[PDB]
Amino acid sequence: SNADDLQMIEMHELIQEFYYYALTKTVEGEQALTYLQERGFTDALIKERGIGFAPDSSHFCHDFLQKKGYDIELAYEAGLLSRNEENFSYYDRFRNRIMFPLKNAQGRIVGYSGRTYTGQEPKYLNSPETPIFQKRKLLYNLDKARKSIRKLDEIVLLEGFMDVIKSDTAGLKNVVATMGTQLSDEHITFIRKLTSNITLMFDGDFAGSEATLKTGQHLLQQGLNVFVIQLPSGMDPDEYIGKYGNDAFTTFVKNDKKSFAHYKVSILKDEIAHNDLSYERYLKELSHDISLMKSSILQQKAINDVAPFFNVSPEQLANEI
Ligand SMILES: Nc1nc2c(ncn2[C@@H]2O[C@H](COP(=O)(O)OP(=O)(O)OP(=O)(O)O)[C@@H](O)[C@H]2O)c(=O)[nH]1
Ligand SMILES: [Mn+2]
Ligand SMILES: [Mn+2]
Ligand SMILES: [Mn+2]
Repeated sequence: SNADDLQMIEMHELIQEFYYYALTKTVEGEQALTYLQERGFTDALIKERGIGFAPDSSHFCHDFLQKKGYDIELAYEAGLLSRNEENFSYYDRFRNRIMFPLKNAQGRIVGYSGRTYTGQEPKYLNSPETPIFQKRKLLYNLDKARKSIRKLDEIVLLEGFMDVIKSDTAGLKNVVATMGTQLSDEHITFIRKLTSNITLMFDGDFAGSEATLKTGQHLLQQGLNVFVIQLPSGMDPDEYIGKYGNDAFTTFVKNDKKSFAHYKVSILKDEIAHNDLSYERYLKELSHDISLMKSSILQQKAINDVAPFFNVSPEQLANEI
């Protein structure tokens, strides 16, 4: 019910204050605080994002919510507690982790992502699916980014919410990320209402490129204008910012922004040049990709940029389309 959903949100918003105190003030939180500071988190950014620490006792959240008068079973359904199935007893889901609030599209805290700071697995532990937290719907930072997305008529999608935090602080505000999932049909429906222009800047590795191709292809087929920023090999946005600084980052993101078709063919360049079967198949694929582009201006530019990869004229490529 809506009443239950609101109670679950309250639980999240109240415990956030306790996690924040635990991180910034308590002895147990000192190592986690140092870890964040070494990753460039200022006191101000930690406060701004409401970042906290979940102690390792296994009953910190449980006892707090109990004292405040919340139903324990509801706290379990809200994803803040786990249940011992042999015992039927409850305990903290999040233990010894740095706690990043996950806000919904209206800016209410509806879940947490808890990162290890001691090399434990999983690296990140999220809230489970709950009535208020759904990974196929939530986009990290969307409530904060919405204004600039509309103003700039573009959304930028990163892999990691940490990348979003760093990018935002660096000056790139129109950024969001999923919570470790493939961009959903629901996400795309949400995004389309804000803008038709989406730029993908995933990590600079094989998995990142593969995800760029898959996600970009689907966005294109869904009728969006797709762009790609290619980070240096082995780097994600947080890592680029750390190495080159804010100004270099916001300049970089403004420089080599390629239409999806141009990015795709550049990835496939060597296979096309050596494998005649792939040559034929990718010429047809790229022809189809270009045909899907809603922008007449960018469609014509893509034709000019893609044609040389096949050693054909822009006129010949246009004919194929
Ligand atoms: N559920 C879950 N999601 C994860 C896990 N590890 C990574 N992810 C998700 O995948 C995204 C990208 O993975 P990474 O490239 O390792 O993210 P990252 O921002 O570089 O992580 P760090 O900089 O090391 O803090 C993360 O932001 C998470 O949303 C995990 O262990 N469990
Ligand atoms: Mn990766
Ligand atoms: Mn990364
Ligand atoms: Mn990273």
